[PDB]
Amino acid sequence: PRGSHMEDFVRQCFNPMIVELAEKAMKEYGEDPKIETNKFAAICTHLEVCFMYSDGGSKHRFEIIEGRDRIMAWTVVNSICNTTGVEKPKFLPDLYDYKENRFIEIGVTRREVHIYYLEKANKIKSEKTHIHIFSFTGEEMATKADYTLDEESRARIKTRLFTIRQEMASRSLWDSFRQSE
Ligand SMILES: O=C1NCCc2cccc(c2)OC/C=C\COc2cccc(c2)-c2nc1c(O)c(=O)[nH]2
Ligand SMILES: [Mn+2]
Ligand SMILES: [Mn+2]
Repeated sequence: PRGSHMEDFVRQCFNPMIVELAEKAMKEYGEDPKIETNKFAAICTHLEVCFMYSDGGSKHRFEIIEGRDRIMAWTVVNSICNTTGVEKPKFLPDLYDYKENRFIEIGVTRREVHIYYLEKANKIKSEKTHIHIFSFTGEEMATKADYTLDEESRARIKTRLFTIRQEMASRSLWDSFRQSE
């Protein structure tokens, strides 16, 4: 298969630490970034979005669950649950908001904004965990219209998503990413 050249953009566009974290996360599940480059980009973007989400809070407002070893990412959730008495989610979340004591599941969708929620709410029947979806076009959708974060932080988020979209369109690989889900 040799190289991919889209992974080159993925490496030149994202934080080196984010790239390494996404690479190790994909390799954990028997997937190759060198071939699944659209994946690679999707997991890198999800990682970055979760990171700006955690940064847009206060100081201890968010416990980051995504970007960890599966065993440790579960250990921290078990600790959170035995701490706050919150029922453990059936599926591993993304963040945990201490301020409002809820597991936030960050969704970075590619198709319609409604479809990602229609899938995520159906996946985790645990109605306690919160669900928040961002869009590449610049839209969003949260659970019970409770968007948790501010508005300028979320706006900076969607700005970053549209910047990544424009960068992908510059090198003419945008439809290849939109048609890979
Ligand atoms: O928590 C998560 N965990 C998934 C961890 C992972 C990383 C790499 C490879 C994997 C598993 O195995 C491959 C089979 C399918 C997965 O591929 C995609 C592709 C695009 C987005 C996501 C997953 C996505 N993952 C999560 C989210 O929370 C989320 O919003 N989106
Ligand atoms: Mn996740
Ligand atoms: Mn998620």
